[PDB]
Amino acid sequence: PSGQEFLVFTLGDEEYGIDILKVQEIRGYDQVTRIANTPAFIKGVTNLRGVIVPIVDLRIKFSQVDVDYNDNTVVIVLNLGQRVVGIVVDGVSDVLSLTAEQIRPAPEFAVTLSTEYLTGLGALGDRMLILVNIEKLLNSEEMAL
Amino acid sequence: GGKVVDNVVQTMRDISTSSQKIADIISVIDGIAFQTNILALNAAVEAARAGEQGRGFAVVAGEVRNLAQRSAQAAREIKSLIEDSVGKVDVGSTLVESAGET
Amino acid sequence: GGKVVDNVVQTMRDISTSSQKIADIISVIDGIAFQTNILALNAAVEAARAGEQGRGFAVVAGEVRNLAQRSAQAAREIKSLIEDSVGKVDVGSTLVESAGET
Amino acid sequence: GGKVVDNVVQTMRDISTSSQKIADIISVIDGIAFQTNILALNAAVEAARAGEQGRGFAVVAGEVRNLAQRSAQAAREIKSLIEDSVGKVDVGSTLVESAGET
Amino acid sequence: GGKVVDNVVQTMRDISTSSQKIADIISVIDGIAFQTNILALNAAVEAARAGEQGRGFAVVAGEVRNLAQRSAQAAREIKSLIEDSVGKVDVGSTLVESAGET
Amino acid sequence: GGKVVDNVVQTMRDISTSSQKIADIISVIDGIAFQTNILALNAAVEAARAGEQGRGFAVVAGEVRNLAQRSAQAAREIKSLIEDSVGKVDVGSTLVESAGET
Amino acid sequence: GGKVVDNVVQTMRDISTSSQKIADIISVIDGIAFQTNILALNAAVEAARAGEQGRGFAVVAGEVRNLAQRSAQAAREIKSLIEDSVGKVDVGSTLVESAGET
Repeated sequence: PSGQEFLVFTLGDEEYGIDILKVQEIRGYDQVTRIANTPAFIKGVTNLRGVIVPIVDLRIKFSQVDVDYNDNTVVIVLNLGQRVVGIVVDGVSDVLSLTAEQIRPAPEFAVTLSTEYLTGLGALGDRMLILVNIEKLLNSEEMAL
Repeated sequence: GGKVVDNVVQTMRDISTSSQKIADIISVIDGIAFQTNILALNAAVEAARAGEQGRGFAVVAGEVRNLAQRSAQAAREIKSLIEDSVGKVDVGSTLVESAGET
Repeated sequence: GGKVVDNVVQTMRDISTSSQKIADIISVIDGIAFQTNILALNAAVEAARAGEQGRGFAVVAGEVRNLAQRSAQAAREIKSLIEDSVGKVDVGSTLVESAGET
Repeated sequence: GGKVVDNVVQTMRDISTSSQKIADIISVIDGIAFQTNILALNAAVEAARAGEQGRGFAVVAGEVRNLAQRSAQAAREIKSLIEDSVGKVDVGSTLVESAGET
Repeated sequence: GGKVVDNVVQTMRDISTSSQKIADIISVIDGIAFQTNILALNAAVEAARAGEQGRGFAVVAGEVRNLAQRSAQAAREIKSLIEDSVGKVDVGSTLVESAGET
Repeated sequence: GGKVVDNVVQTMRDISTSSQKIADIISVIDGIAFQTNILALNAAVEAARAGEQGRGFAVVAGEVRNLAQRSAQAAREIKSLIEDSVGKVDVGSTLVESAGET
Repeated sequence: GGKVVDNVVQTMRDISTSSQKIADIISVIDGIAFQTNILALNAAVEAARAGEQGRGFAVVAGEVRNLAQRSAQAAREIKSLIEDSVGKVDVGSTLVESAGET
């Protein structure tokens, strides 16, 4: 198949990647505007140049113990259709182009977790980056309840 | 001369103060290099969107990234020389204090 | 003790030498900032050549130029501060040598 | 002794005349900067004429227009320095003349 | 009369610092000429790329290359005049030093 | 004989100054290497747009960059040799003065 | 005088041998510059055989030849400076032998 290009980032002292096309902007994390009785995944909203953007907690979703504004310093702004949303992350690394041959199966034993959500591990120089299907994850997880 | 020893100690305090000021400016430059590196990564993402037309711009972004890393290395060399300079100020202060003793 | 004082004069030369080494790296920062400005100019040219797909490239070109200008201004300030610091070190050694003539 | 004072006055005249020679070259640079500015305006018309093939050239013309402004500004800062410098020669000449009659 | 001679030495330092400040701006002019040469090449490359529609770009590229070379030549003549000027200052300083032993 | 010792010291200053004149040309080589990096970037940008018809251009752009870095590193060794040579001249000048005062 | 004079002669010999090492590196640089000029000319021949997409690259390749030519001239300017510097050492050696017996 044709090569696939990923934006590579850190969460919980581990390395992850998502689709380059879906990324709008990468910005520094700053304080989130909060609304009461909201599901744990949603931090709140913030204003980017006159536009209100939802901010979501990737740390809680992947069961990582990192602290809100202390250990996470970057927001990656993602657009799916008419929805714009920022994922909270430690930092951003590089843009990486991967062939399908260098994508290894995810180690996880849960069925749709290790297929539909986790695309696999990108192998570069015997180092692994976790490839995440952000489109499937946001569409499924936010609309489950 | 006791006042000469005190005056040299005051001069040591001034160049210790200067060393922190030199450190403060290069620390800001170290931050500007960090901003430059993130901006180069944003440029690489922006280049990918424009495909064949962005390929030259991606080379330029790569060079900006090399310069940001080189600036950070240059900042570390200055920071290392400040660390050596700080040790020399304490050695000079110890020596001039010793020269007031004997 | 005069030889202890001679060690302080020698220590001032070590600090002066360390300051010269920092100044050479500041010239490297000025060169990197100047080179970064040429990269910003390339980004501006590529933004125009990419046209309708180059509007994001234009934002990068302005921001990279602003960071290069800020870095160049900081490099100029730190060079002046190093020159003032070298002057203080020479004045400090001159005072110690002057106090040796009495 | 008068002979040294007279010789130093000749040196002040040589420093002033050497400074005048630099000022004439600065006038040529001010002219070259003006020519560069007009050439950039001519280039903008050629870029406008060549339309979508002129887009990259228009960025080059704009930066050339900026370099002309920088060259002229730098030449004027040198003129200000020359005006102070030959005024310092008037002060120095008066001090040397005063040293002769004191 | 010592005090007036000390005032001449202060004035000579002020002139020397001013001359070095003119030389500092001449480095900016040389850097601008280097930038103009980069722009001239970029205009020539665009002229080569645009062929028949590059003809107006090509004449500007040739003329601006001549202007850059005139500016660089003028900057070199000023560098030589600065070299002569600091030599003229050195002779004046030498006369004061000679006077101190007379 | 004192005046022959003075003449050797003056000759040593000319040798040091002549060594510094080599250092000025080495600074020009560093600038040419920096300009060569811009040319390598320009070659890379044309190659990037040309793609599979620009593979030779892309190889040449890398090899020109390798030649520039190799040339720049050779200049760093020359600068180090000039620094060693200048220090040797100051030692030689100091030794002939010591012979004068023995 | 004695042993100190021999040390001055040895220091001049060390400077001369160091000058020969600089001359070897400069000779290597002139060879690299010639090879670069030929390589750029060969690349220009490939660009000539690449039709209308070689036109911008050919202008850049010509500039690489101009930089190689300027580098060779600058390296040869250094070769003359080495010849002048060694001749100044021969004058110094002649004076040192005269000083040795005076």
